[PDB]
Amino acid sequence: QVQSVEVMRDSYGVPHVFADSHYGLYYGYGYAVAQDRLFQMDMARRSFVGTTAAVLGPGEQDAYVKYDMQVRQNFTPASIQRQIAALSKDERDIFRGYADGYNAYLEQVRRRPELLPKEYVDFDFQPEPLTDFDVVMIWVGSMANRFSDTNLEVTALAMRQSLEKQHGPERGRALFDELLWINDTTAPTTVPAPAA
Amino acid sequence: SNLWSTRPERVQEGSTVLINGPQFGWYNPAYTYGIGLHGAGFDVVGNTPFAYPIVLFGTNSEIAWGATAGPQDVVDIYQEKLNPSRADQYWFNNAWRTMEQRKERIQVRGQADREMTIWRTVHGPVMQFDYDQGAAYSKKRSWDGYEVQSLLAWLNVAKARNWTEFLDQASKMAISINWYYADKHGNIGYVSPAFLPQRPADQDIRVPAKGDGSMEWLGIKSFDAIPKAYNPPQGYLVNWNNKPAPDKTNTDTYYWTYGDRMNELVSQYQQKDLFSVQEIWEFNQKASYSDVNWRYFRPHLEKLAQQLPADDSSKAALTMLLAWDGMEQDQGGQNAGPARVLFKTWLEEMYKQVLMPVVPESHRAMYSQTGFATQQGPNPGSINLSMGTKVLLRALVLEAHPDPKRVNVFGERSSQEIMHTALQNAQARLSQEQGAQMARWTMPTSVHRFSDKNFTGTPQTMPGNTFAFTGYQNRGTENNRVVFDAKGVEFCDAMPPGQSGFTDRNGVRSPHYEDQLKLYENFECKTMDVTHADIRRNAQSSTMLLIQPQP
Ligand SMILES: [Ca+2]
Repeated sequence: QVQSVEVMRDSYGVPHVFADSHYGLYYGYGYAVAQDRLFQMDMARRSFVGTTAAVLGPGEQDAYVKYDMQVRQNFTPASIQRQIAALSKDERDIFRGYADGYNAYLEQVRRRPELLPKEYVDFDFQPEPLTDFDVVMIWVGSMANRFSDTNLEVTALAMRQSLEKQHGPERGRALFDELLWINDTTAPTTVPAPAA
Repeated sequence: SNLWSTRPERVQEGSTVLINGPQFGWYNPAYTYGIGLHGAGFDVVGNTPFAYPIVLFGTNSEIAWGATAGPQDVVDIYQEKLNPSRADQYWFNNAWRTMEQRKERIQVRGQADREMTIWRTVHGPVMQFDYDQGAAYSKKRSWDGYEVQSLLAWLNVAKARNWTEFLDQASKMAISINWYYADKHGNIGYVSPAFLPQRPADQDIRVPAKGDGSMEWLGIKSFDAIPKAYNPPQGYLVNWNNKPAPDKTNTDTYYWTYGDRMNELVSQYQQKDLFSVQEIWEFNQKASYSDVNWRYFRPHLEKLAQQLPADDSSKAALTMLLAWDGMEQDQGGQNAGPARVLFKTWLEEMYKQVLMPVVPESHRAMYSQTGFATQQGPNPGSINLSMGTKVLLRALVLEAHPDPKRVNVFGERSSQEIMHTALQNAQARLSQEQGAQMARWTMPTSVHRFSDKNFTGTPQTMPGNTFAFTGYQNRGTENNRVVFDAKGVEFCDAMPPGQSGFTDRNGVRSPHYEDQLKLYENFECKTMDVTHADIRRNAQSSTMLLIQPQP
């Protein structure tokens, strides 16, 4: 298995990758991302894996170390580990090619210090290579871990409890149904045509 | 996040238009990365957040797709009694069950490593411990164990050529997410795929279920429970963070009412019979500035003004407000109109004697916030309507249609009695500090901002590296448009500021660092090359890489 990938830049600087395999298509893709957003992606990955405090912090008031643990609560590393491994070679190549491609340019900045982003010197730390685990983590961390893990159940219950001690338990839940409603008014708007 | 897609029935130039506006908030460098993947079966073009392997917003000359937030309850929390003796042992069924434990190592720069322990029950990880109440709250996800399956299923919409293949890939999705469909033939669709749990009828969706094993899910709903809207009689589909389907309930986190921001986009379809692609692209400008909650209080404020004695009832305020459109036009910093200042302060006075006494003080702020943007930070992104504005709106419905079992927030008062007082209180509030001259009523205009860090608080760049607007626009973090014509397809986006967050160590920036900030401000589009001939012809810089993928 030997091939070639070409990364093309348009008038606005967006890459167009041409390859014959899954590995190559994301090797070039991961490669171009390292050129445009080396520090952002490093800090994105560290945010969703929970290694922010490792480079900066803690603080001001132990905020970094307080999130690194907090993110560890919201993801079980063993579950994702076996999930990735079960994938077929072709499906595994998307994450491997991406990680290997991102590191391809990342080892140029280790050899050519002139290509190092200003952020690394100002923050006084080194760029770290990316793994296929880290690639998946960026999604489930800012994809289904930000827009799909959203929950306000505990604070909704704490509302009932506070109301039930000042108005409850007869009129404590009646005001609770007005503030938070199980089902919406039926008057609201829906994107899917409601029998109309 | 706002998407609106139309079909040739409604557009003059007979084309399937699909405009999507993802709302994540505005950050520097760009939240989004634009790419084209061509080869190995893949032929896609567009942009995606966090430079995902998946292209979230793109077209492939066969199907244009988009995405907004998923409004479905896939996460239930369970409360369990902890043994007063052994705090590390909960209760499932039918006796005390030992809690699982995994310990984690956190590296800290300059300081020694800190060690934590994460608790997990039969349901999931324990998010909160309450020792004195003797209860721990655990988090159960419906999509747990189906993360990578969701990535690939989302990723393979690129391969999809028709509508029926799109659901074949949407079915595999376990997370809650709104998917939108458009193709070259004039067909538009909408899917909201999620692993929906069959939950017991005893469960109150607002609050946690019981962890004593009495209240447990019965499994996963069949795929017919997922909201599916394909080709509608109206000739358009439009979503702005609202209900997924008529026959749907409110998520523990998402509560809607008849006052919804999507009315600011829908209303424009009812304006004309047939519009051009430029006009549908111009639907955004009328939505970026228009006030979200003004549409619903206007008839209440108008009804008062006309029925009021024009003799001396302070009608001078009501006559300067009703002519005002939701738009927030400003002037070199200061707002041109007194109306938005008075509407803001009126809403706060409506909270002061409406949702102040009834709502507990702890989360009182959750209900008594106004919502819309001010020059002073911070700005989330989507204005929308606060919980207090919503409770006030459906209480008006409750007064109009009394339910004897149900309790009203107005109570001993009419809706207009409080409104009248709140308007006078707002006038007295502006008259007390403000110049006190309706002819000078001004609040400083909202300023659009690009954070030097992601939503988590983690810095993407050196502190201070930010961008500002005039100028605030309530739109997407990025704006893409897809047009289909007998000729072909056209991808039209303009993700600001640029596609390069690279700063040369000296200090100079990449030429494409902000080459997309002036056109986003002006609602202009940048053309993305889609057909190979265009990519071949229009590419300025080409670099070739030689590799061999071996174990
Ligand atoms: Ca829930």
